[PDB]
Amino acid sequence: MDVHKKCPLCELMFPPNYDQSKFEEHVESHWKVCPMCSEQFPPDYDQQVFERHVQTHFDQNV
Ligand SMILES: [Cl-]
Ligand SMILES: [Zn+2]
Ligand SMILES: [Zn+2]
Repeated sequence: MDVHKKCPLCELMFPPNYDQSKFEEHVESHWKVCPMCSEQFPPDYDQQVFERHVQTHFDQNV
């Protein structure tokens, strides 16, 4: 019966003909983003681990 595109990260759903690219754009909008290098992560990626990534850009001296 699945007549819609399910977002995998939230509860939303879309017309089955919903602009693929716009849908990719939706999905991307949940991702966490490193403010220095822009790497992206699952929204639920561990916050400690995530912060450690950011910090490393500094600790390292880029
Ligand atoms: Cl740590
Ligand atoms: Zn979503
Ligand atoms: Zn980064």
